[PDB]
Amino acid sequence: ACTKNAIAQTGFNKDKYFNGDVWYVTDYLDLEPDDVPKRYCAALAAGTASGKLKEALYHYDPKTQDTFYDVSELQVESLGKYTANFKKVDKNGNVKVAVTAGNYYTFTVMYADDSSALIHTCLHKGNKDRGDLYAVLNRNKDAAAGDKVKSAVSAATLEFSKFISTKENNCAYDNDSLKSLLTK
Ligand code: HEM
Repeated sequence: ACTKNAIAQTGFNKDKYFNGDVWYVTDYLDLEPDDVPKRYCAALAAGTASGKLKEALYHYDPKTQDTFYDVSELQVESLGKYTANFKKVDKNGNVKVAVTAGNYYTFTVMYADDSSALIHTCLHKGNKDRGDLYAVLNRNKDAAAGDKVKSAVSAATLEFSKFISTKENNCAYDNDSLKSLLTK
């Protein structure tokens, strides 16, 4: 189960974060052992569509090739802290698994600037016991983590040396699909 109440960035700028552009995961930290594969790739687009906060997600396992997309409408708990009911879609936005109660993730933006972010997410899905996940994001694919986000990791009392890099996986990203999905 998840164990952390992540604190959102003071003065979080929602319009900048939810601007329709893509964020690449560059490094991640799962608190539960073996909760996720050690080699993985992920990215998301966050934006507004007709006034609603939306995210589109992309997951890619660079070994098994397992690939999936999700779209969510986000509901506000407080500034920088959201609850998202996800639907699994193909890259075109065609629904493969409908939204269902109990299938949701929370999402807290702990730090963000115009090129980087630190987030926490707690995934709830079916009958699987899942733990907290932290992710360092960048606007640029595979960018090395800068001093601002690394300092934020420290300030959150986390050790960046424990984060797993995604940058050395042979991963490709369909940023056009992610952007398009925001409306789906
Ligand atoms: C590199 C970082 C990440 C890794 C390694 C990772 C890993 C995984 C894995 C292995 C699954 C499939 C679990 C299963 O169904 O058995 C999964 C599902 C999921 N993850 Fe992630 N994830 C990452 C980042 C994220 C982020 C940043 C978010 C939210 C913004 C997120 C949200 C979700 C959601 C909503 C599902 C279920 C989707 C569905 O079943 O339709 N993940 N993740």
